[PDB]
Amino acid sequence: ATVVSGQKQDRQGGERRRSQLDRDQCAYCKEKGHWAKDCPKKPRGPRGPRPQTSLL
RNA sequence: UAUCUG
Ligand SMILES: [Zn+2]
Repeated sequence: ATVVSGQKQDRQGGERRRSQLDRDQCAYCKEKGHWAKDCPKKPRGPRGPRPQTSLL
């Protein structure tokens, strides 16, 4: 078998403004001062283990 | 009630 806990959802997403994403803001928490790559909320990356080498 | 799109 294979399951973690029910759940049965999935979505990519489209239309979605990038707010006032400042050149010195965070595109993760939405903070200002640190970058997403420097987001203090980021535990460890990369995130999303998807072995799909077909897109380029 | 699962945020790196810059
Ligand atoms: Zn952040």
